[PDB]
Amino acid sequence: YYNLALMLAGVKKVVVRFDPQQLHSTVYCYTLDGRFICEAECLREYRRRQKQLKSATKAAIKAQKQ
Amino acid sequence: YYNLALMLAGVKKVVVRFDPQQLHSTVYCYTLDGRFICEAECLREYRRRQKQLKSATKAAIKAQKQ
DNA sequence: CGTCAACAACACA
DNA sequence: CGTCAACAACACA
Repeated sequence: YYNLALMLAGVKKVVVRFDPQQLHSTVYCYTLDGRFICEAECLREYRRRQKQLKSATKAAIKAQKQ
Repeated sequence: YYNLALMLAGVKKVVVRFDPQQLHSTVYCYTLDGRFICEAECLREYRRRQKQLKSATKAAIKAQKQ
């Protein structure tokens, strides 16, 4: 996402407010302290790790139990 | 442990009967089917693995939960 | 390359 | 080599 007000004033981090249905178009940026800045226009993954971690747990746990 | 009767007849595997207090001296060998053969004279470890396995479980589990 | 033996996991009681 | 920043774990509510 992008806007001119983001480069034109003081900001490093920003909180993004959105509607899941509208993520493809318009979001609204807020400062870390809650002040509205402007809106910005738009110009299984980690579960594999979770599962692999689960197996590497269970096998090691049974092996430690015996 | 050792005995002459062990090399002098048919055996591959043997069940050892013992008294924890007498392990340093005399044990009694039995066949896999329970027949007494003779006695034999005597001529933290895995917990480190268990603990390491425990840590590698817990860290991965919290990481999968978040 | 083929077969066998053991270890590990899953299912069952 | 020194300092800083972030991530992860443990303890607390």
